[PDB]
Amino acid sequence: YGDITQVETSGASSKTSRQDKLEYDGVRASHTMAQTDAGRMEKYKSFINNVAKKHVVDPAVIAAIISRESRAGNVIFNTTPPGWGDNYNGFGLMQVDKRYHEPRGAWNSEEHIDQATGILVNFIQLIQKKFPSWSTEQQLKGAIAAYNTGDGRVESYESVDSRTTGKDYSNDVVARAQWYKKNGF
Repeated sequence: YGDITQVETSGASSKTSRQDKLEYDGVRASHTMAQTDAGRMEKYKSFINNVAKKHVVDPAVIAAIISRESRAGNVIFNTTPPGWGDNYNGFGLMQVDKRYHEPRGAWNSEEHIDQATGILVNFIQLIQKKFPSWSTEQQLKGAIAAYNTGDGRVESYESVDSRTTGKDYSNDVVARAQWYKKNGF
């Protein structure tokens, strides 16, 4: 579905980077946030690899979404019931939005990861349809934006993140994925 190492990215916005108490922004900040979450990410290795196998999606991209959405469970583990964000609209490691699908599995489960990754594959399919002449890597970035904001609010490649949370959702997730790809977890 597109080589993650070839997607262009400006990383995290200043807003997103400040929330992590970082003095810098951009791709360096995305690398730091991915790194911070890498130890927790190890817990989900078997699930991430299985799901990546089934869907033909780079595990680094799954790990990047898990890091962006819940910091590998660190910001969601202690809700009642556990696993919720936004507040009580997003569920699980990858924050499946309950308004659009029934959230399946335990919050930290393989079935949850499988659903959330299938949802992303849905968006790849829709972005491929909407922008058939975009490059395969451009399509992948648009799909990641649409996971956050809906394909209805991905309007151009240059403004792909303009209507996302932090105005940097796909740029940040992409740079985190490039970090996990290079470094592993």
